[PDB]
Amino acid sequence: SKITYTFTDEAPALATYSLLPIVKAFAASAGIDVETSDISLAGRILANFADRLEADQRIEDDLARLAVLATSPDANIIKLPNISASVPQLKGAIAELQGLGYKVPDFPEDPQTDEEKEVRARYAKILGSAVNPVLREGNSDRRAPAAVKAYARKHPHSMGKWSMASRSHADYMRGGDFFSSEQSITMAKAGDVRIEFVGKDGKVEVKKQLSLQEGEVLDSMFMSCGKLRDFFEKTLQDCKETGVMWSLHVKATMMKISHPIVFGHAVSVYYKDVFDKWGQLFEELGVNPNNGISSVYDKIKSLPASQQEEILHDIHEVYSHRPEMAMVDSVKGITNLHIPSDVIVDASMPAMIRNSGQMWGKDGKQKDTKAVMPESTYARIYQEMINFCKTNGAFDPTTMGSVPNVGLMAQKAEEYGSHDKTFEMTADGTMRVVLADGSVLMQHKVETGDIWRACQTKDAPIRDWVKLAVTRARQSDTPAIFWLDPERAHDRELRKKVELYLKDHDLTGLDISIMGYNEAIRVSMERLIRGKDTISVTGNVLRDYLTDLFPIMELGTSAKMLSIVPLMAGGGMYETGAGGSAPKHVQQLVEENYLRWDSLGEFLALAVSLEETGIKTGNAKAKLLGKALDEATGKLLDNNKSPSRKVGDIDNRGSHFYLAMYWAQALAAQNEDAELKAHFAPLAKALTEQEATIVAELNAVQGKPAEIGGYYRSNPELTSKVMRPSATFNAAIDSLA
Ligand SMILES: NC(=O)c1ccc[n+]([C@@H]2O[C@H](COP(=O)([O-])OP(=O)(O)OC[C@H]3O[C@@H](n4cnc5c(N)ncnc54)[C@H](OP(=O)(O)O)[C@@H]3O)[C@@H](O)[C@H]2O)c1
Ligand SMILES: O=C(O)CCC(=O)C(=O)O
Repeated sequence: SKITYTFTDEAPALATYSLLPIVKAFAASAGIDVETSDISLAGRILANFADRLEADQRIEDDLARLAVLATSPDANIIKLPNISASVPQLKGAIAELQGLGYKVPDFPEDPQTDEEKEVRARYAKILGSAVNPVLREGNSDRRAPAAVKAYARKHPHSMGKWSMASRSHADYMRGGDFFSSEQSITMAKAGDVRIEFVGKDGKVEVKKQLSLQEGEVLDSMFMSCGKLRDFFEKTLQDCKETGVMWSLHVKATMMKISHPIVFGHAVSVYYKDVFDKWGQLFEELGVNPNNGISSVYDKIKSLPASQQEEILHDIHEVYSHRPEMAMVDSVKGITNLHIPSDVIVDASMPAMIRNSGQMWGKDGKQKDTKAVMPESTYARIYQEMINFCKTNGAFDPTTMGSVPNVGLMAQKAEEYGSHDKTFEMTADGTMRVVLADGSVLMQHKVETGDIWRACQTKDAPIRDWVKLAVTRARQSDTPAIFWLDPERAHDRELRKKVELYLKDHDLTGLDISIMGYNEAIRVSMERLIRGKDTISVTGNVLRDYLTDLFPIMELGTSAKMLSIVPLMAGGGMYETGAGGSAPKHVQQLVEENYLRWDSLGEFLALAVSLEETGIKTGNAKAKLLGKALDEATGKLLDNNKSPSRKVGDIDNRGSHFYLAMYWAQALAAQNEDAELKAHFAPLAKALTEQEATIVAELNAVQGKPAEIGGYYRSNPELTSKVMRPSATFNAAIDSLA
């Protein structure tokens, strides 16, 4: 009676086959119903194309149901990481469902007819981050629990040594990006607004109309595609002169519209010699550089070997005139520019800094790198961290402090809801935003090919943000900084509200300040290295970047964080860490039947999820399920029963067993409730005694390839046997309820 559990993609999906059955049994002992909501990428494709499925094979639209549940005050969701698909990934999902019999329409890369444009629009809703903006209806409280830090200090993860002579650096545009042109206003009263275009010849197009609440913040900006292509050529030339490897770090997944244009311009510029010679044949075949260089590799298959061989050689000649670039997989030849979703800035840049500031090249060796991030707004903080490591060495998890995050995200704050307000200018002219009484609010001169966009942030999420920041500052006794850039128009609007709403709360004994981004990360890092903590209070995007960046230094992986979402209706969402769906863990499983995914983020969320039920439902026992799990996670940390990444020990599957065994024990041991004490004694010691052959039956699989049938919609019977192979263990768990 209250817990919704999320079935997602890739590695967390496989973890859930082993872990969810154990959760359902234990939870049942407190009279708790544990629902499964399918928000996977293939599951969402079926849910939106019901009209193309036989009624018997239709499925229920779980995202829509989960989106309504998030607005109810009874919500209790456990949210595991899920895909934000690029176009290549969507094309792969469609192709797998089609080969299973579902007649779902192909993705229309060029839609000419009106019926083609409606299939495109239906698919557009499924692309990108379709889940998180719909679920996140409170702000974000993300922090490392004390026990997790204690574990990291006793068992430090590897950290690459940093040389003061390193040549690695981050490069970003100086002029010509969003940072350069940003404008922002705050509405004094509710009202309508119009997004207008006035060309040079004088033609007017009313792009969109919007209704905004009273205290609503609205921003406006554009990027010059001319200066972008210019920038790309300069970064490539510089790498060629200096001998340092080129790399690209954007967020083409979440930034559905803008960053593929950026990604595609990087491709056009990099392989410019190929696109210049074969421009017409490529436009004929429909190659789209916004999908990566893979687009060319794919579409030339329909051509004759004589002529495609001519193209494979002209690409080789680009790689001899351009600088070396980073590799996603050196063995298979998969490049940084291959598909847009491989290298995602928030995961990739912490990986590089942790690895001595280096990435892998053509030869399989790591080397110094220029990390290209065209947009200046959030690029600059990585430069401050790169220089800090050059000067002070690599971070030390043994003595390090902590940087938690309180994050503004409710109701699609800032850049997250901006995709319906984003256009690629088709002519020279100006873009403006007018009050409908004619008053011009914001204005930009633009040129053909440039990207223009606007963003909305509402006053209620902001009040909740400031309030959550003050609470955390009091609850721990730790200074907090609002990262607001004084040269950003949007951040100046935010600062008026923050300065105002801080006065609505009692600041006695509290250290709260406001700084631009570079000063804040510098102050945070200077405190960090002296063993002290700082809370970062940031907007929506920095919430993402920093809860990847600092946790990977401190803990080795994002997945070992608490991530609590107090929903504004009164409920709660508990995300299983601050990481992603670890697609590389899938390659290892299909190939040699080891899953290194660490489910600690799940255990941590679950224990908070059960205490929430206890409080809201006054379910005394379910509250005890919680602290028995805290103990359960405690002994897993204390006894280092997490997965190692060596193929002769326990993996993800074995770790769940060890969690179940101490969770059973701590309940068989306690005397607080004689019901549950007797309830879990038959399972407790049964798991204990049989421990060695459970582990042997788990570990007996390693080595052998695992044929789960499919990737995006794997075969459930097949997949479930691959993940629950200790038939000894299964009936111990089956025979609980
Ligand atoms: N739903 C969400 O809230 C969310 C958040 C972020 C990303 N994503 C999505 O997830 C997908 C992949 O993201 P990504 O490739 O950018 O990076 P990622 O999933 O964050 O992880 C990349 C690396 O992080 C490490 N890692 C992450 N979780 C781990 C865990 N539980 N245990 C051990 N190591 C872990 C792994 O390192 P090793 O190789 O060293 O083992 C992995 O290769 C994308 O499709 C993206 O859209 C979703
Ligand atoms: O990682 C986060 O916290 C945000 C994830 C995200 O931005 C997305 O892809 O939707």
